[PDB]
Amino acid sequence: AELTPEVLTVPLNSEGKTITLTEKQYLEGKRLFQYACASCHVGGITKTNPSLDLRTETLALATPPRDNIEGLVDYMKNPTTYDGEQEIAEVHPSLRSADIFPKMRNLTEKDLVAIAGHILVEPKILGDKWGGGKVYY
Amino acid sequence: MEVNQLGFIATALFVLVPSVFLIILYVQTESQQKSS
Amino acid sequence: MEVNQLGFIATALFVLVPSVFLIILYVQTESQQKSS
Amino acid sequence: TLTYDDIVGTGLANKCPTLDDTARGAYPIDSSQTYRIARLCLQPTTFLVKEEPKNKRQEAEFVPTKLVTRETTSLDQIQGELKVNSDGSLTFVEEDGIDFQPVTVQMAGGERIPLLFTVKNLVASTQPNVTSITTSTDFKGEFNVPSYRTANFLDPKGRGLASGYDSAIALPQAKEEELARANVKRFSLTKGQISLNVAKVDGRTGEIAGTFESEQLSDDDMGAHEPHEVKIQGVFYASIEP
Amino acid sequence: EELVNVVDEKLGTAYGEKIDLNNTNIAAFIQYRGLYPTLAKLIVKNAPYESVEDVLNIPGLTERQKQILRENLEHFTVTEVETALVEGGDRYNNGLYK
Amino acid sequence: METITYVFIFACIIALFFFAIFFREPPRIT
Amino acid sequence: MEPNPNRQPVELNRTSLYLGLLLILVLALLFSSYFFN
Amino acid sequence: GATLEEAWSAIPEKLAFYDYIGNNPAKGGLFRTGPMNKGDGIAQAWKGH
Ligand code: CLA
Ligand code: CLA
Ligand SMILES: CCCCCCCCCCCCCCCC(=O)O[C@H](COC(=O)CCCCCCCCCCCC)CO[C@@H]1O[C@@H](CO)[C@H](O)[C@H](O)[C@@H]1O
Ligand code: HEM
Ligand SMILES: CC1=C(/C=C/C(C)=C/C=C\C(C)=C\C=C/C=C(C)/C=C/C=C(C)/C=C/C2=C(C)CCCC2(C)C)C(C)(C)CCC1
Ligand SMILES: CC1=C(/C=C/C(C)=C/C=C\C(C)=C\C=C/C=C(C)/C=C/C=C(C)/C=C/C2=C(C)CCCC2(C)C)C(C)(C)CCC1
Ligand SMILES: CC1=C(/C=C/C(C)=C/C=C\C(C)=C\C=C/C=C(C)/C=C/C=C(C)/C=C/C2=C(C)CCCC2(C)C)C(C)(C)CCC1
Repeated sequence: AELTPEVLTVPLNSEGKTITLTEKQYLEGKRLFQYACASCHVGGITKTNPSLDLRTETLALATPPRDNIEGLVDYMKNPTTYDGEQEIAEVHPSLRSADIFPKMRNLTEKDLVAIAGHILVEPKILGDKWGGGKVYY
Repeated sequence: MEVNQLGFIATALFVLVPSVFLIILYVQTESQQKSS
Repeated sequence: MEVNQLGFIATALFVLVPSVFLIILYVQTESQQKSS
Repeated sequence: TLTYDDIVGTGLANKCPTLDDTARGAYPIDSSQTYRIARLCLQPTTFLVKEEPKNKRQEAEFVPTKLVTRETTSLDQIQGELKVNSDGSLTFVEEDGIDFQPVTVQMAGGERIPLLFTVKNLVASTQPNVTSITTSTDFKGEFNVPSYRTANFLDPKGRGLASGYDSAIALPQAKEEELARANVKRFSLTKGQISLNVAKVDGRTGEIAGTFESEQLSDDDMGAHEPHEVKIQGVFYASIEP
Repeated sequence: EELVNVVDEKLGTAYGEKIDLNNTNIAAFIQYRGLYPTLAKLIVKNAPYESVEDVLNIPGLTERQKQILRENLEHFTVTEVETALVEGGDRYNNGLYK
Repeated sequence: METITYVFIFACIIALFFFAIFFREPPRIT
Repeated sequence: MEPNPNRQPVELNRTSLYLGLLLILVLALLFSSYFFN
Repeated sequence: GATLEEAWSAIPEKLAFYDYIGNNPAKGGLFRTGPMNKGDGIAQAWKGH
């Protein structure tokens, strides 16, 4: 009714294709996002390094584009700075590096796609409350 | 310290005026026996 | 009028402090009969 | 040979390295060798505040002051290439290191004068025709002294420089001007000028120690008061390597 | 004889409109395709530039990096280094977090 | 000045403690 | 805690008080001026 | 053998001061309520003879 189909529909590829979505996947998104750890990352900011946020625009300006339901996947699989210059894999949860961050082991392409869709979706509803912290709270 | 001017006559008189009342009423009574 | 600052606490207390004494000593005595 | 768990508590880490009396043996400088300094340390002891002389014009004074903040004073871990320019004199250009310890000494009266003991952006040089560092050698050069406080900083009542309430605030219809001193917070930048004479040198180690005297300014306090002059004394160690 | 706030004034130069190579916080560097991460560490490090272009002639810049800068050159500007803005290594961490 | 006013009160009160404890009207068991 | 004999009462009559007051109220009236400088 | 200038610039602060009627105890007033300072003010320095 409010969490509508297309409002739950988001960009897939840097090429335009949209994957829409389900109430099921979205949920795993929430369950995940938090379990995958919001511990630094809670709400829509980034406690280890507050300079970078998860707001839609920020992910677009990233390199490579990281607003794609795809993008975030590469990342979670293998991480890269906002340079896309050096792999940040050792300091960031990543399937490339499971042996460091356990929570990242039980993760799957199914589980990923979800935690992903969660990121591109949350802004659509929460508005700015997504990027900002304290201030907007 | 830039403070109010009546600080003294205010605070002070506030003490000595009512106080003096009680003072009076006591020694006025403790003198019933002519003692005091 | 630029005058001294203690004018009030000076002149004033000068009145009320000794005066209060006499006041006391009177009603302390006029109360020997318990009257007052 | 001493561990942190061995030296912590002594209030020793604030006093830095000595050189035993086997010194006076000059260090063999090349002119064919690059040379750099390893942890140059300035441990201090004597803080003198030039007394804001009264209106009368007869020799302004340099009173002695009492230290307040216990041991948070010394500075070291300073490093920088030690240049060997023509006429065989050495110039040491500091690149970084812990060098801005903020201290607050209590003046003759009750004054709390705070300065930022520092030897930053330091460029010290010595006498010419020197192929060896010894009790003879000495170092003189300039500084760079910002201000006690950074750019941000809110004085009680909210005012500030690169932030902060911006005005009288608490007083709304108050008389704007005359508070300029307080509101607009200017930020100082001034020269220091130390002087380093060696007293104990080891020939092989590259180690060298001695007394130093820095003459700098105090706390600008954004604009508050005109700073007070300060002279600083104490011994200093400073190991040299190639 | 009229003292005045420095940051407030320099906010009146081109510093307030674009990104100041010599002063501006390193944080305003993310707002453009692939600049933040490294290029910035070099942009910010590396002496203060008298000309907006001397950026392009920075020791060791990469054949690609070189490009980027060129590309983004649009948004960079300069003004005297500001003692109050650069001291305290604030440029690396201005005290401004989300 | 005003800080003496503070200290004067503060004090005459400590002495209202004197009298009220040591020259206080005693409890008469009758 | 044995009563001291010398406990004579004190005296200031309905009149003496009028004078005592007339005495002060006056100087007060006189010096006030000089107490203002 | 000194400039009339070196001469007086020779005389010591405190001493000139003593030669200032403003310290001569008599000059006061029975009701002149306070410390010599809210009088001529706070002596900051000697101007010169
Ligand atoms: C201003 C309005 C007002 C009016 C019309 C009255 C009228 C009265 N008061 Mg009274 N009184 C007042 C204000 C007033 N009072 C205030 C502000 C106080 C604070 C102390 C008192 C305290 C007081 C006491 C303890 C007693 C009265 C008594 C009385 C009655 C007897 C007449 C008298 O002399 O009073 C007495 C007081 C005054 C006439 C003036 C008091 C002004 C204060 C107390 C100055 C400092 C104390 C001083 C008066 C000593 C009073 C001790 C005692 C004799 C009252 C009379 C009905 C009774 C009485 O007079 O006979 C037993 C009585 O016992 N009053
Ligand atoms: C500061 C030095 C000083 C000392 C060592 C004494 C010592 C004494 N006074 Mg005393 N007195 C003083 C100053 C002093 N007085 C001043 C400045 C006054 C102006 C009023 C008085 C007025 C006074 C009276 C009327 C009487 C004494 C009495 C006495 C003797 C009994 C103890 C007593 O309670 O006094 C009484 C007074 C005080 C203890 C404090 C008085 C301070 C003034 C009066 C405040 C305003 C009035 C208040 C005290 C009411 C007092 C009424 C009366 C009970 C005294 C004792 C030897 C006699 C006594 O106490 O027993 C009969 C006595 O009758 N005094
Ligand atoms: C010229 C115009 C100017 C206008 C005003 C002029 C009026 C002057 C009148 C004065 C007459 C001469 C001397 C009067 C003396 C007198 O009066 O003496 C006693 C009065 O009490 C008194 O007043 C006793 C004085 C107590 C004053 C209390 C304030 C001073 C100390 C307060 C300290 C507080 C920290 C009364 O008499 C005394 O007491 C009597 C008993 O009632 C005895 O019989 C004796 O006569 C004994 O001498
Ligand atoms: C588990 C779910 C997480 C997801 C989906 C996620 C996602 C991301 C993304 C997309 C970025 C890059 C943002 C951009 O440049 O646009 C990033 C950066 C970063 N993340 Fe996470 N993150 C997660 C968990 C964590 C955790 C648990 C930490 C704690 C260490 C962390 C620390 C960081 C840091 C420090 C950066 C900045 C990288 C740098 O520039 O050095 N992340 N994250
Ligand atoms: C000072 C001050 C002030 C105020 C004031 C006042 C106001 C005071 C007072 C007070 C007063 C002014 C009070 C009053 C009153 C009163 C009275 C005093 C009363 C009464 C009465 C009596 C006492 C008596 C009476 C009678 C008799 C005698 C008997 C019977 C009959 C008849 C009733 C008539 C100010 C603000 C500036 C501030 C500072 C301080
Ligand atoms: C204020 C003023 C002033 C001055 C002042 C004064 C100084 C006051 C006061 C006063 C006083 C300060 C007085 C005093 C005193 C006293 C007394 C008060 C006394 C005593 C005592 C008593 C009361 C008691 C005692 C006792 C008892 C209790 C019993 C027995 C034992 C004995 C002896 C211990 C001036 C200049 C600023 C000016 C303005 C005003
Ligand atoms: C500025 C002036 C002044 C003033 C003064 C005054 C204001 C005073 C006073 C007064 C006072 C200041 C008072 C007081 C007091 C008293 C006392 C202080 C007492 C006491 C008490 C006690 C000590 C107690 C004890 C006890 C008790 C009671 C019980 C419990 C606890 C005990 C046991 C401990 C003078 C003169 C300095 C100088 C000139 C001017």
